[PDB]
Parts: sequence; structure tokens; C-alpha cells
Amino acid sequence: ADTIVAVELDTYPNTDIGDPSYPHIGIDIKSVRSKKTAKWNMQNGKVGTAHIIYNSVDKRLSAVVSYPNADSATVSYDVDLDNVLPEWVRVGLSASTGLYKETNTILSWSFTSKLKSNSTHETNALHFMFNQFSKDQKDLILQGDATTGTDGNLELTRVSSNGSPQGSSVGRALFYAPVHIWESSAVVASFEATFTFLIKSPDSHPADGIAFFISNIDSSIPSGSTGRLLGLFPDAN
Ligand SMILES: [Ca+2]
Ligand SMILES: [Mn+2]
Repeated sequence: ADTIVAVELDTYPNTDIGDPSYPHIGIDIKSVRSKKTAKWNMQNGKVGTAHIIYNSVDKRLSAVVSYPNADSATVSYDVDLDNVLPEWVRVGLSASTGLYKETNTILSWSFTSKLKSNSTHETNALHFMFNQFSKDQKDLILQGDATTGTDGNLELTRVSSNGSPQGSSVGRALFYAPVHIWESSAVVASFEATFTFLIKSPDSHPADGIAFFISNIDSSIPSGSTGRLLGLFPDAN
């Protein structure tokens, strides 16, 4: 029952729900079964960066993920987000673990949305940038097991005292202000997001992944969305 558009960094291959047989980046439109994927050579324990871009003229949601000293991965999907999402949304980060586990640490997150109207003074914009996260980060809405401030970072899923990731965990952080992504006088609407993340696991098979997502403003974690559902979807439809 929420509406979800997401870019997933999916670390575990669930081949019965359509994943390819390797870690991958994907574009999810109202379903965990990605509309488009690309292979991702995820590196356990290294800091990675993902970038997400869209605009209402081209109507193409694109993402790129990379690590220093490595080649990038990229995915794009043609989708008119004015037909999928409401006029006002919230934007956020989500991650989960299941039987298999990893840390889902966010070290920085930035976002910019712009609406240009046909007026003389055309520009409307929202921008935020976090390069550290406090214990009490009042402009984020934390859901589930998400916490901020441990080492100045945002830990989307549970990590024990000694730094070990926990299984069967799910958490999200959403920016506190609603974001206006369509307006009747806008001639161009666009957005960009970037986040840096550290996925580490003591295991040879980490799971489940991190996603950037855009949702209805009152979105909440679906019941039972640990593991393969990434904190985003109530089922694998
Ligand atoms: Ca998966
Ligand atoms: Mn997937």
C-alpha cells in the first residue's frame, strides 16, 4: 500500500524473485522485481558512492555506483515519475538483513530537487547535505532499527556493541521536509541524490542491500519486509 520508487544496491541474489545470479544495482518501480538491473562488483568493507539523477523532460531514472580504483556500474529506466508518484513525496534511504547479514552504514547523503516554472522568477529548490549524523538528528525521521551518531554515521540496520552486523534487521531514514516533485506551472522538474556507504560482513555471502527511495509522505516500513524486501515492499509481487 505505500508507493515506492527506488534504486537498490542489492547484495544477495534471490533468483526466485527475479534477481540475477550476482550482486546488482536495480531500478524498482512499485515492485522489488527490478525493471532494470546491471551487474555490481560489490566490495565487502570498502566505502562506495552511489548517484541517482532524473528529470521530467527526459523521464529517465538513472544511477551510477562506484568505488575508488574501480570501474563503475550504471542502470537506467524510462519512467514518467509524474505517473507513478504523488505531487509531494518524502525521500529516504532503506536497508535490511535476513538470515544473511552485513552492516548498512551511511557516511554521507545529499539531495537536490528543483522545479523551474514559466514565471519571471522561475526557480524553486530544496537541497540538503549530511556529511555527519548526530545522535539526535532532528531533520531525519528514523524508522525500524536505524540509528544515528555512532561514529558520526547513520546505521540503517542493527550493529552490536562490538561492531558485528545483526540478521533479521530493517531500518530507514527519511528527510523530515516533504519534497515537491511536480507542480502545475513547472516546465522542468529535476532531482539528484548522492550517498556514500560502507557494507561490511564477516561472511562470504552478505545480505540484503541498501536502497535510495522516494515514497508517499507518510510511508512506513511494511510488515515483514526484512531480508530480500529491503524495508521497501510488503511482498515480492
Ligand atoms: Ca536480493
Ligand atoms: Mn534485486
